[PDB]
Amino acid sequence: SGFRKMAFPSGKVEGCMVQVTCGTTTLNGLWLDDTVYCPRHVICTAEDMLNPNYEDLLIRKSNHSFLVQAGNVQLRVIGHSMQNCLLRLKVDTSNPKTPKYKFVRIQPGQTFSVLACYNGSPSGVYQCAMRPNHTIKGSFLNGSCGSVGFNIDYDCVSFCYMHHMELPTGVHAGTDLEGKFYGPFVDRQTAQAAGTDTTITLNVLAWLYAAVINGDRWFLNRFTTTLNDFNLVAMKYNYEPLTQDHVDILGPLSAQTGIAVLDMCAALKELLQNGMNGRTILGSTILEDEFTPFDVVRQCSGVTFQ
Amino acid sequence: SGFRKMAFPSGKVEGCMVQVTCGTTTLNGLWLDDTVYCPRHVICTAEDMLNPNYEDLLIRKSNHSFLVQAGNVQLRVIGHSMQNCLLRLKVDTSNPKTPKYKFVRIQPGQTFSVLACYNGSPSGVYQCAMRPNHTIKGSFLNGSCGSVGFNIDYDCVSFCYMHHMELPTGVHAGTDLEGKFYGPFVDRQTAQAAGTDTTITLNVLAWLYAAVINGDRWFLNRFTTTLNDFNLVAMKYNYEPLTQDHVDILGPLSAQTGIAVLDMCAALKELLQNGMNGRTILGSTILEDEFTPFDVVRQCSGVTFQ
Ligand SMILES: *[C@@H](CC(=O)C1CC1)[C@H](C[C@@H]1CCNC1=O)NC(=O)[C@H](CC(C)C)NC(=O)[C@@H](NC(=O)OCc1ccccc1)[C@@H](C)OC(C)(C)C
Ligand SMILES: *[C@@H](CC(=O)C1CC1)[C@H](C[C@@H]1CCNC1=O)NC(=O)[C@H](CC(C)C)NC(=O)[C@@H](NC(=O)OCc1ccccc1)[C@@H](C)OC(C)(C)C
Repeated sequence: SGFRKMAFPSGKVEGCMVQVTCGTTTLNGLWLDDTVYCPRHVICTAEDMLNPNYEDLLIRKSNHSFLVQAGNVQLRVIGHSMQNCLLRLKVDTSNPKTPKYKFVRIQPGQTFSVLACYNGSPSGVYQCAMRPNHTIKGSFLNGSCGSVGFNIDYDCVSFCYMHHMELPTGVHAGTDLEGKFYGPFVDRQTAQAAGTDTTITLNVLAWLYAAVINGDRWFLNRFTTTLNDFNLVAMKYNYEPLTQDHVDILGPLSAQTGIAVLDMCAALKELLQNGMNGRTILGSTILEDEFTPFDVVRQCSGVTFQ
Repeated sequence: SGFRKMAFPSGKVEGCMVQVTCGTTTLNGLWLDDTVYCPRHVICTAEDMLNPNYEDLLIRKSNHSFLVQAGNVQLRVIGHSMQNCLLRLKVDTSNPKTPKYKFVRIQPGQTFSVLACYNGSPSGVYQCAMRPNHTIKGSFLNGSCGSVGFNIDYDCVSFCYMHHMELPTGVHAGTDLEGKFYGPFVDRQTAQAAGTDTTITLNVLAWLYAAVINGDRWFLNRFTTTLNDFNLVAMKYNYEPLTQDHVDILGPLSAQTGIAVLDMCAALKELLQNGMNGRTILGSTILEDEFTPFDVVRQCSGVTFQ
């Protein structure tokens, strides 16, 4: 049946994207009810980006220093304030397309869909995992700030990321919708680097369960392992240590496939030690770590192909 | 800056998805203006699926044999007809969310976004390439028929695929929006198999150009090749032969990077013969073939990182 990195349908979010301009700096904003949220660096000219004092830069602006465009319609700002690294612009019109929503701060290892936008116009959508080192491997160019990440449950959009910057290694950093950065990053152009990353063990196990649900068992073996012995191997291959909470989370997948978690761990230990021997799992020649246990349950059949 | 398999924002398509029921069989349909399009097998009970005579099955139905639901609203069908493998149901209401659109028959090697749907409700979106053997590697479960594939240009949606079936290897087959299948497949449950597939050479070259635009040149070499000598290597590695039309298509990417197409082919020949030596290109340990030259231009910067 297939397994793909699948994003949530983006319609409910497309109707919330607008363009925000301050002076000659322009980026995207998120319009919910009567507020527009956007990265605070929209108040910077290129020369202010190295060491901006945002409090000092913002006090010098008025409501009319901001131009907000929703399609071809201008939205008048009637208030503004700074919340951590975002600006909250109160506008005169409430967005009629506002979906049911909430703001959530996602945890490392969790995934979400990103709606890449430029000039307030959505251009593409893809799924990202929040890496253990708090960056995402996205695809963003100049003008993409203010693009958001989100998950959808029933018809409720949980926004969890707003885009602010790229680091030297080509990876990306940003904030939750309260303006607090994920990671130790700051919205300034002083030198910064992503810390060392690690493979998301829980997700790799979830994806091996997805491969068994879809009919493949070639990588299993007759062995088992203790949590500790598995972690000695994880440390060597730069995998996050497995915890009892992770074993408990994998309970439903384990039940649907009849494979004990520690037995699946013994399969993973053997794949780490011996390689894949030129074989593939769910079409991949490497161990995938950007699918959570929830992503597997969302996408795979609830009936294993025995 | 990143490179991801990026789908088009799905909002314009979500507003067109509805549910279609005939008897106890239910699948998704596409509602544009006053017509609903859906796979014709919606008229089959499970026992009719092995060898249905659709003309005979359909003449036995009336307009009220069909129940069409758009959200919580029932749409009355006032006409119906069969067009190849689809049914066209005329309904009493014109879809107010109909986007500007056209129907296109995509060619092998080209890509599109799929909006997976169940019970008329969109559940996920991802990018697919039409394989040389006319199948796609999607992710579809029971109830997903009628889901569509599309590309968006400006604000025009070009629909190009409607989903009908899965083959033994886990891959998928369907039709264009005139109901004609891509490939030699038929919408019946008699044994069928996907023919042998091939790697899409043009796309692999495009993706190597994307890697150079994004700043990486490790895989280049000082050699060149003729089209013929390259094709002798392509035949051995089950790659499609490169043609002069393919070289011409790669002209803009070649100009943006200053790398002649046949010199990039010489780089590809060396990667095929020697492997990647434990290295990655755009994060991948294998040669990716699901990005077209158009997909690279759409997503990468128009300025190479020299
Ligand atoms: C969004 C901004 C906008 O859309 C409009 C201007 C307001 C972008 C997104 C980047 C662009 C390329 N890909 C992206 O994701 N934001 C920014 O330009 C950032 C602005 C700050 C004011 C927050 N800057 C970067 O993303 C910047 N990063 C950076 O300076 O990091 C710290 C640092 C590391 C090493 C050496 C010096 C500083 C990027 C542009 O610069 C490179 C050189 C690191 C890629
Ligand atoms: C959509 C149908 C609907 O959503 C509602 C019922 C009307 C599905 C989608 C499949 C389900 C699993 N993944 C998918 O993409 N369509 C169908 O069920 C197909 C119906 C025909 C009437 C067109 N059947 C298949 O997709 C069927 N394929 C098939 O029979 O192929 C030919 C064949 C090959 C080998 C041996 C015998 C026949 C699938 C269900 O069967 C398996 C066994 C090949 C997966």
